[PDB]
Amino acid sequence: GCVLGLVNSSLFVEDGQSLCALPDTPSMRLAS
Amino acid sequence: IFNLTLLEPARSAIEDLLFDKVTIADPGYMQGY
Repeated sequence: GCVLGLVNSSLFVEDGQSLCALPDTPSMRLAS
Repeated sequence: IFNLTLLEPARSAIEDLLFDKVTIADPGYMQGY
């Protein structure tokens, strides 16, 4: 993670719950 | 895709005007700390 700050997940871009902002984070598996 | 100040010559050109004029310091994110 570094989109807002290091996040303890293990998936970069997989193209919402708004974990940071646009990141959808559908499940882990964040930044969509 | 007359005078178009609103149209971008990042973001709208007018948006940048207004955001700059008013005092900011609001976005302390990622490197803000």
